[PDB]
Amino acid sequence: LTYGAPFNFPRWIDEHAHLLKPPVGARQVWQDSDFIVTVVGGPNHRTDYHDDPLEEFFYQLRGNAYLNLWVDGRRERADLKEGDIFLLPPHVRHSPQRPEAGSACLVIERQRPAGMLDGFEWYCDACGHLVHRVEVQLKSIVTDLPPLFESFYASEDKRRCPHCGQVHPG
Amino acid sequence: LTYGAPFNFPRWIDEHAHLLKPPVGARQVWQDSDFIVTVVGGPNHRTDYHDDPLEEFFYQLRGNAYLNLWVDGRRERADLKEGDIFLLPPHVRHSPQRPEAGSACLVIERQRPAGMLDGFEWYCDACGHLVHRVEVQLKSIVTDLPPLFESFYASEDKRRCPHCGQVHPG
Ligand SMILES: Nc1c(C(=O)O)ccc(Cl)c1O
Ligand SMILES: Nc1c(C(=O)O)ccc(Cl)c1O
Ligand SMILES: [Fe+2]
Ligand SMILES: [Fe+2]
Ligand SMILES: [Fe+2]
Ligand SMILES: [Fe+2]
Repeated sequence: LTYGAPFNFPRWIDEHAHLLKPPVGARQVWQDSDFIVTVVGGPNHRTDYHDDPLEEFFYQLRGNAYLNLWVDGRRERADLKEGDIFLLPPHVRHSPQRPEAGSACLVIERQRPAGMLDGFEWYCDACGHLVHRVEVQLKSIVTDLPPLFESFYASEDKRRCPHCGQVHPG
Repeated sequence: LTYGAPFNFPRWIDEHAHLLKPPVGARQVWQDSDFIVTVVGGPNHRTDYHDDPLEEFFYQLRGNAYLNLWVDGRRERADLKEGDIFLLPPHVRHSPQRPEAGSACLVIERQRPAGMLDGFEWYCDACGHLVHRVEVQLKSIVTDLPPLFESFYASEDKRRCPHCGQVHPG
């Protein structure tokens, strides 16, 4: 049993509540597994969209959240009300908004193999064009993402929309 | 959204309770997805052991169950008490026992790629030797498993232990 014995999930979540809020936001349950199993808390809003080459499973255990999506070339929104489950197909662009403190969402993903890249994207509030995209070989979510977001926020040119000139707020 | 919108999980389980009991036992949530997401009810006991080449995720939503394992060359048991989660590493032999009516376990697995086979095994109650093993390219759990189990139960030679001569009960 390389990942240990069964354990009570509500108590695990209770015990890690202080990581389930800014600034950490989320905590991985088991390390170095093929299934990446995370609990995500809140509050947290964000402007980036995720392009995951594989499926994502959501089970909104506590509180309510929602996903900003690009569904059919249009800005759409999928609500994760408390008790909801959801399977997200590969490559659907999604931007999770988690407004509530104390919320908890079970999120299950797959380790990406070598050369299968994730994308992180920003779109213009005024004209809906892609403003900036970066692709990454994601090895640890908490380690390799913050500097990416930061370099976007720090660069006016990276936030400048190539279509209408509006500088994304970051 | 090829797999539909988010939906309430407790209500889904309630609605499918009549499939969550003999003879069906279990119901897949979404079809033709990479993540195979199933809810398993009860009662059900069984004698076969599963050799899954990939990881298995368990979240025991309702009631209690347990897994007979072969952990370190010894018969062992992992309890799934109500509220427990658990990640099973690849190739750990497991035989789920689900004694309680009305229980519900969320089980998440991966679609096996071509040429990655599952194994189903029986061991002798008297000497612990492998009695019989079959490997299968598992494409649909409910379709390709019952005839396998049945052909084991129907054959005295298949149930005859090659080490001590005892005929497995089936
Ligand atoms: N969808 C998420 C979320 C989320 O939904 O907020 C947090 C962390 C990770 Cl790794 C995700 O894939
Ligand atoms: N572990 C299981 C179970 C179980 O735990 O009873 C039922 C169906 C499937 Cl497809 C599984 O992988
Ligand atoms: Fe994601
Ligand atoms: Fe623009
Ligand atoms: Fe299994
Ligand atoms: Fe034997």
